[PDB]
Amino acid sequence: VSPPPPIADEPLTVNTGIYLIECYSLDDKAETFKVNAFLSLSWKDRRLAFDPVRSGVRVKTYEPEAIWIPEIRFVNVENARDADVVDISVSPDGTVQYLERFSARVLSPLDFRRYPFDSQTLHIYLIVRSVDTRNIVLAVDLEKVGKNDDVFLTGWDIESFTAVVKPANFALEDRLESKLDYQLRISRQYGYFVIQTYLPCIMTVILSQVSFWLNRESVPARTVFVVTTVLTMTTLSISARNSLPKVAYATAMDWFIAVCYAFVFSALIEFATVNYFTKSQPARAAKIDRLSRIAFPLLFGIFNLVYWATYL
Amino acid sequence: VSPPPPIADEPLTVNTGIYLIECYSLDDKAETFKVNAFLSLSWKDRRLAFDPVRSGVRVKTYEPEAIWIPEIRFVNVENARDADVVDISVSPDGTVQYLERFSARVLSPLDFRRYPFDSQTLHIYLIVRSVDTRNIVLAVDLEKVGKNDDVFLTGWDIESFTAVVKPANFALEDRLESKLDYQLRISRQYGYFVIQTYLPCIMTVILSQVSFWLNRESVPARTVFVVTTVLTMTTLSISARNSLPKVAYATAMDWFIAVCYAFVFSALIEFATVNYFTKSQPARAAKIDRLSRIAFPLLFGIFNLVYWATYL
Amino acid sequence: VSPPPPIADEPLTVNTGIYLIECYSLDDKAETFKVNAFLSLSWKDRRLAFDPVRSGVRVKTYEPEAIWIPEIRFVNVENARDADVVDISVSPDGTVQYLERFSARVLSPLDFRRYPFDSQTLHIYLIVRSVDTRNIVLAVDLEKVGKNDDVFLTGWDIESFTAVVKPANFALEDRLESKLDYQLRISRQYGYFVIQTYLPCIMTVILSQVSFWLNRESVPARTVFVVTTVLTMTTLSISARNSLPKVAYATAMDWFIAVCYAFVFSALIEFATVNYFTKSQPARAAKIDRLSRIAFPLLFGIFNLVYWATYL
Amino acid sequence: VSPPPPIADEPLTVNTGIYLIECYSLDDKAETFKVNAFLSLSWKDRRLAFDPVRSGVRVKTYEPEAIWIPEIRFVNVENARDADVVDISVSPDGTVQYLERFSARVLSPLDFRRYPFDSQTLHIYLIVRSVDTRNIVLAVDLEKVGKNDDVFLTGWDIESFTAVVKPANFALEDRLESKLDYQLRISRQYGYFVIQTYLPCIMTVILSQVSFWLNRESVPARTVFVVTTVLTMTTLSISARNSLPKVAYATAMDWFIAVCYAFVFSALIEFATVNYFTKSQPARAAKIDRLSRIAFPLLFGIFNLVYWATYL
Amino acid sequence: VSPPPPIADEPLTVNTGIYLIECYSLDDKAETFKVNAFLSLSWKDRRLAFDPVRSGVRVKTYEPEAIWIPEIRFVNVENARDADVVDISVSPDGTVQYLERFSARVLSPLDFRRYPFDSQTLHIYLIVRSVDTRNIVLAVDLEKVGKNDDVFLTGWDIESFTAVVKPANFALEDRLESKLDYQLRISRQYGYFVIQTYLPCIMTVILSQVSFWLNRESVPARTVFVVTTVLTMTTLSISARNSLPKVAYATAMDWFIAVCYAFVFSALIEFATVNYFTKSQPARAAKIDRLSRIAFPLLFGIFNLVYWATYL
Ligand SMILES: CC(C)CCC[C@@H](C)[C@H]1CC[C@H]2[C@@H]3CC=C4C[C@@H](OC(=O)CCC(=O)O)CC[C@]4(C)[C@H]3CC[C@]12C
Ligand SMILES: CC(C)CCC[C@@H](C)[C@H]1CC[C@H]2[C@@H]3CC=C4C[C@@H](OC(=O)CCC(=O)O)CC[C@]4(C)[C@H]3CC[C@]12C
Ligand SMILES: CC(C)CCC[C@@H](C)[C@H]1CC[C@H]2[C@@H]3CC=C4C[C@@H](OC(=O)CCC(=O)O)CC[C@]4(C)[C@H]3CC[C@]12C
Ligand SMILES: CC(C)CCC[C@@H](C)[C@H]1CC[C@H]2[C@@H]3CC=C4C[C@@H](OC(=O)CCC(=O)O)CC[C@]4(C)[C@H]3CC[C@]12C
Ligand SMILES: CC(C)CCC[C@@H](C)[C@H]1CC[C@H]2[C@@H]3CC=C4C[C@@H](OC(=O)CCC(=O)O)CC[C@]4(C)[C@H]3CC[C@]12C
Ligand SMILES: CC(=O)[C@H]1CC[C@H]2[C@@H]3CC=C4C[C@@H](OS(=O)(=O)O)CC[C@]4(C)[C@H]3CC[C@]12C
Ligand SMILES: CC(=O)[C@H]1CC[C@H]2[C@@H]3CC=C4C[C@@H](OS(=O)(=O)O)CC[C@]4(C)[C@H]3CC[C@]12C
Ligand SMILES: CC(=O)[C@H]1CC[C@H]2[C@@H]3CC=C4C[C@@H](OS(=O)(=O)O)CC[C@]4(C)[C@H]3CC[C@]12C
Ligand SMILES: CC(=O)[C@H]1CC[C@H]2[C@@H]3CC=C4C[C@@H](OS(=O)(=O)O)CC[C@]4(C)[C@H]3CC[C@]12C
Ligand SMILES: CC(=O)[C@H]1CC[C@H]2[C@@H]3CC=C4C[C@@H](OS(=O)(=O)O)CC[C@]4(C)[C@H]3CC[C@]12C
Ligand SMILES: [Cl-]
Ligand SMILES: [Cl-]
Ligand SMILES: [Cl-]
Ligand SMILES: [Cl-]
Ligand SMILES: [Cl-]
Repeated sequence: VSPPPPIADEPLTVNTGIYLIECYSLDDKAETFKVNAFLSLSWKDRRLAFDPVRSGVRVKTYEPEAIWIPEIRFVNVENARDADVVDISVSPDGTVQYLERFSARVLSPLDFRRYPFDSQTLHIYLIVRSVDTRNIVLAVDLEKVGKNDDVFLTGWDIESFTAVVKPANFALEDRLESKLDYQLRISRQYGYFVIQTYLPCIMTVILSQVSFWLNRESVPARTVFVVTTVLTMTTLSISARNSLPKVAYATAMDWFIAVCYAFVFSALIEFATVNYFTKSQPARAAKIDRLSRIAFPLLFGIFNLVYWATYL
Repeated sequence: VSPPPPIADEPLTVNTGIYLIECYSLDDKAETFKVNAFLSLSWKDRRLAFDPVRSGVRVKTYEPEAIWIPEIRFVNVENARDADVVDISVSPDGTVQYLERFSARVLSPLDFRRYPFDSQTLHIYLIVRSVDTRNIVLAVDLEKVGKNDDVFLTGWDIESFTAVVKPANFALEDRLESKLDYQLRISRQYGYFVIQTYLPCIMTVILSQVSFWLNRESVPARTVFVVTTVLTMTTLSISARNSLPKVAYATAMDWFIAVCYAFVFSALIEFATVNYFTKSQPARAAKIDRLSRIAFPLLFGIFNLVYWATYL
Repeated sequence: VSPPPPIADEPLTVNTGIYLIECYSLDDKAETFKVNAFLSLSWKDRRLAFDPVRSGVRVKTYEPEAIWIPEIRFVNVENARDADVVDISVSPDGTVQYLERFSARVLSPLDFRRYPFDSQTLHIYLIVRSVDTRNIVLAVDLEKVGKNDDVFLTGWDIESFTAVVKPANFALEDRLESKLDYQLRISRQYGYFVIQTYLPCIMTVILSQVSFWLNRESVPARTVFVVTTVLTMTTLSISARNSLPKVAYATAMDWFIAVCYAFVFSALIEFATVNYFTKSQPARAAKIDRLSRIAFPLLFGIFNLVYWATYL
Repeated sequence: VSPPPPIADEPLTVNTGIYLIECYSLDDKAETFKVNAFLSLSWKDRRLAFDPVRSGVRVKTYEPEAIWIPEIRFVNVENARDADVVDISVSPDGTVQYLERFSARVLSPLDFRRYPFDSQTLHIYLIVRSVDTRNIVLAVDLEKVGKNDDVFLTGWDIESFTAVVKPANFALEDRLESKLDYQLRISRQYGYFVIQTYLPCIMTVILSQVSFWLNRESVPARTVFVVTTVLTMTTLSISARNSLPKVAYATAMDWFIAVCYAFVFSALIEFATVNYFTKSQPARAAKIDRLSRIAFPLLFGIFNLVYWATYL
Repeated sequence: VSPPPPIADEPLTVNTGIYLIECYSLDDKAETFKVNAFLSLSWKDRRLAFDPVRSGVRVKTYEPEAIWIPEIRFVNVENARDADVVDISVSPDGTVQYLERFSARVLSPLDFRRYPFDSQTLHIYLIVRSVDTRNIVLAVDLEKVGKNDDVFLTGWDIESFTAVVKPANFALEDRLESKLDYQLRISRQYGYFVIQTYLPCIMTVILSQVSFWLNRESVPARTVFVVTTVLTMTTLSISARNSLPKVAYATAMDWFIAVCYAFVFSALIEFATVNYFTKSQPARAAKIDRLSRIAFPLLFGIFNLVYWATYL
């Protein structure tokens, strides 16, 4: 079969709508998420029109093989979606209403700069390619767009699911392409990380500062403190970066871990300095420890104040 | 083909039933589990009635392609289930009895607040969408609901598998939808975790208390004890939280590990205090150790008493 | 097509047989294994009989779509098997011999109580559901049961592949079901674990005992020994249990690791005691070390004797 | 159907083109990447010519099963691509223009010698096998080659996507084969590794040098420093090499880690030497530390200068 | 359709040949590898002969459904291969030449005794089952066997790809089976492991020997050295064995790691002995250190000489 003829020289618009049923498997490392939703299309094929009075039927349903149906494709997807046609109902005037349920693995990049205080805008791009008989354009039926109430992305807050009404039509390989942009905005729930990374870092800084209260003569103890806290800092750094894709930039968590490492390494340099001035000039070492015991936790407290105040 | 005509203006009810055959792959992190069971439907299509005398057959079986069959779908599923039709038998009055065997990956959220002493209610949602010719409603055939005796969840105890008789009918994209809620209740077997996390934590607290009995002059020894116990606590915490999804709340295990970390870090602060009072005021330090050796294991024992008494 | 008519009122028996061709991917954690074997069925459909003299052919082969074939299904399998029909040959009397080659992921629970000295009985459950025209029963053709010589389960010794002749017939959803039990018995090869887990534990106990021979005055050294051996014990314990499913009970390896941890922690308590009696009553501490140096390795040797003697 | 007849004795050329739509899952360890793009073919089958006036259509489109289509296969692919035919348009002269959208897992080796400062040229090899009736040759339609602007490799910069016009024709199993070479050039974004590995190594070298400023009499402290830095170096080496395939050569990161290990182990040998000359010849040890404190960081700075200057 | 009739009473031989196109994903742990190659068959079905003069065609091509084709199966494969028929050309005398392109996951056991200096012989087993009308036997057409030059196993050197000409015929379930053995011999590239495991082990032995040059009075330092090197050895052992399947035997790497562990633990026993003889009989301890400093690195050098000389 072939596309319906134009009543003049006008483009055929397909009213689209997506209703999210299930939303799962948001992969930060793969920058993909799995979706299972309704796809609804609606166009006008006057060849299928009929008299509502002579025909005692009010709708009349067809099978996908019976009538022409537009080839609608997703762009930012890994494999072609798995779709099951739910219903096809033509109107007495020829208005075809098509409804399927599909599942797909969507590939949408994420911006981890404000991670884990980041919000994302996942994109689902519909697209249709014009035929030689007629140009096809996509539209948005807001009545057919939405998401179920029990849709959940564990670890995220789902903000909204909308669509950009004005489609992007463009030339591609000598044919017209019409693209729609469905947008799922979310905001990450950072609490999980506060006890996953932020607490080990803060407690490691505190543990490193405890060394300033040990006697300056007991070198091995303070050495254990400093060294173990520095290595612990490095381990937390790598471990934390192992959850993200190979992004080139640095996240907010990256900055917090970096400042913590600065404090711990500062405690190391301090321990080395004091140990260097212990035999000769014991007054200097005593002053260094005495001042550090007040400055370190103070600067650290101010830092946490500015940080959590900023990212919350 | 199209749905059977209403004998007046009455909804077509489809009597459903699920019989769990196999139950496996309950993923705590993905909050999904794989199910393999029987799906049984039963309705009345008077068009299929027949004379039991003229027709020498008492039942008569059809092929799925021959007669109208309702489109029954699962909601909380990742992909459309894989089903093999087992049998289709019509009654002389037109009562179609349909039986298939399906396997599906069900997506059901979990509540880890009482983890690992938690009980869960896995949900399997049936749903059918009404056609324009007639509304379809779902029902539950208690005779067709159940589960095999050899159904096992390697880490769980299976409590029961029932279904909510009253379906949830609602409007979706201008059509009526009927949803049924099958519930599989389970309770986790916590023993695995007692030796996976709880024992390492308790033994780390005890090991941390062993430092109080070492001579106050041998500083490096007590330093090794305290530091290693604190780092061990941090590692056990992270490792333990790595088994769950990025939930925002805290589990019971989270509380136990948190209190253990409180005891260990308290032992650290104690070591720092005593080391600070060792040269000047040795009597004070001696009092500190003497009291700690009795308070720490006592408060810890009381805590374990309240905790294990509460969560069991 | 429909099932062959009963020559009176007798059940139709299908002679079954499985020939293991390939056996791989035995997953201890998933309690599943992958199989690839021959499935052979044989029944009597007198409608297919023919004259061996008038018909110059001795066998005559059909296509699956041509004749009725019983719907045979596996029970303890995750998805429907992937089968390729190999041959279908009818006899002059109507004896259909059907042969396919299938691969399936079988789900069979394991008993890790004697792990890693455990033996298992993997189960493959065949089943057939009776039709309304005739009851179908399963049988076992010992001539068609077996396994290839080059079948290997890396890390296991394959003992036998047999079948329980008497099938389990029972009522299910108002129809008769016939179940057969094929059993693949295997015994694990424990050597891999002796150098994977048992050696690290034994060597850790020895290393812990080495501290008793260090001078009682060098406290930090003995502290390092004891602490590192205890942490090593915990790490080996958790690491070892990470290979099994979340079973509630304890394995033999669990017992060995537990006794090792008891010896190491006992060495810790000993170090604390001696360090506590070093200044006052040095004779007591000296006696403690002197006795431990002989008692610890002796009790440990006896333990290994009873253990390896028992589980070997 | 069979290939179109040659208008004389000429090979049939198929004008090919790939338009990258999606590019993802570039696996360094598997040396594979997943691609999703348009494949466009174009040939001349005069048997399909038609009158544009008698036939009221100006192009008129067919189904894949209707007309002869050349068997085009990818070479460096793991499984046969999953393709959905988008359009087939014939011209009045018989010019078939074919368009599909495919996804495939391409297998292209990588050169990690300059890793992570490496650039790669991923290859996609098309091929067609000539039939006995006519030889088939592949060509490149530059109008049909390109890639979408929103194509992204989460860890790479995409340089260009071109194709080698002149195909490689050769004999294979007594038939002619024509191969085309599409090339996607990329350059890795190394920043991720600077904070993933390079910083831990640099900070570990610095931390190892901090030991030279500790008193020569406090042996245990310097021991802790040296040992922990050496073990940290080894762990970072192994961990770093765990990201690449089992390549036989050494990467640039391998060289950086190797020099760092040389500096750290050199600090170990230095500590051993000084500790050996501390009691006898204290002036010598003092000279050793005094010189090392200036030589080590200087040679390290020069090394970093030459290295980062070279690889950037 | 049915097999071609025998011109007398002779077996039908099918000339087979495999041409490796792609070879990848050699999994040492799973003992499987993925292959993608050409499969070429050639037999004689006299029913298809034709006159080359009356028929104006020189070859004439058929569809798989048109003519009888032998059921060729792989044995040591996990799932049935995915094959796409490339060409079918019959000769005027009836010689059918069949060509497909397949991909399959081959399962072949490996011998890790000489690992990582091991060479393997991967097996691909063809097999055909004789029908009741005629016995079928497999043969090898050397013209159709080979492999592309750009075939690579990222961690191996590919030696050759040949086939055993004489097939293995045997009885199976009352029918004749013919099996062919294609052999791909390879030799592992061990360099990756020299810097992955061998270097950490050697440097850890050296690090353990460094303790002999430290003063006998600084007990804690030597304790740190010995303990850390022993634990490092154990970790390298387990980590190394984690790359192989649960084999019961020991590899060459296993032996090297074992000897290294013997040297390190010997250094531990030495430190304990000297520490035991430090106060009383200091001359004995001094002699122990003096001799060890020369014997240990010498015995280690001799060992490395014999080892690397043997396995290379
Ligand atoms: C106190 C006065 C007398 C001298 C202080 C000099 C230091 C403050 C300088 C010398 C080395 C510098 C460090 C060089 C490297 C790093 C590593 C970097 O840490 C990380 O690895 C980040 C990890 C991550 O982001 O996940 C943070 C900055 C820091 C500590 C620098 C902070 C500033 C340091 C410690
Ligand atoms: C009032 C001045 C003079 C003394 C202040 C001392 C405090 C800074 C110390 C005493 C008790 C310590 C607390 C003891 C226990 C913990 C629980 C710990 O929580 C966890 O580790 C959670 C782990 C998990 O969630 O798995 C966070 C640090 C904290 C609050 C410690 C932070 C440091 C505290 C508050
Ligand atoms: C305090 C003095 C006066 C008497 C000595 C008492 C000790 C012999 C007790 C105190 C704590 C007890 C320990 C408490 C808990 C356990 C854990 C238990 O299980 C495990 O270690 C886990 C092993 C596994 O499951 O794989 C082994 C015995 C052990 C170490 C106990 C051994 C006996 C211990 C050391
Ligand atoms: C300077 C003179 C007076 C005494 C030299 C004694 C040591 C400093 C020498 C003896 C053995 C040498 C080692 C022999 C082999 C190597 C392996 C080499 O390989 C790597 O670390 C590669 C790391 C990677 O591939 O990622 C690093 C240098 C090192 C340790 C050498 C460093 C210098 C060592 C320790
Ligand atoms: C002479 C007696 C009175 C006191 C000293 C005895 C030790 C020197 C003996 C007792 C146990 C023996 C150990 C038994 C087993 C092994 C394991 C072996 O290495 C391994 O098996 C590690 C596993 C691997 O290589 O994969 C190295 C020698 C060693 C430590 C032996 C070294 C010699 C040991 C320590
Ligand atoms: C995190 C930082 O970067 C700060 C926070 C507190 C600061 C320290 C406070 C007190 C002193 C004592 C002084 O000794 S003196 O008698 O020679 O003047 C030398 C400088 C020193 C060690 C400061 C160095 C910088 C800090 C570590
Ligand atoms: C989990 C907790 O937080 C508890 C567990 C055990 C408790 C300690 C038991 C004994 C003492 C000695 C007493 O005397 S003093 O001369 O140091 O002031 C001061 C209080 C102090 C340090 C308790 C503080 C609170 C704990 C750390
Ligand atoms: C695994 C075990 O449970 C055994 C292994 C070795 C045993 C110890 C050997 C030596 C002594 C010294 C003796 O000292 S006394 O003068 O106070 O009586 C008290 C008893 C004590 C601590 C034994 C207790 C039990 C063991 C810890
Ligand atoms: C990267 C390297 O490998 C260099 C960097 C600094 C160098 C050291 C500087 C000073 C001295 C003191 C001298 O002692 S002496 O009084 O006997 O001459 C002996 C040589 C020694 C240990 C050098 C050895 C080589 C280095 C470790
Ligand atoms: C790898 C090994 O196992 C060997 C390699 C070198 C050997 C050592 C060489 C020298 C001596 C001195 C001698 O002292 S004595 O005055 O009592 O005789 C006692 C024995 C002792 C410690 C040897 C023990 C065994 C070794 C550690
Ligand atoms: Cl799609
Ligand atoms: Cl479904
Ligand atoms: Cl099955
Ligand atoms: Cl392909
Ligand atoms: Cl196959």
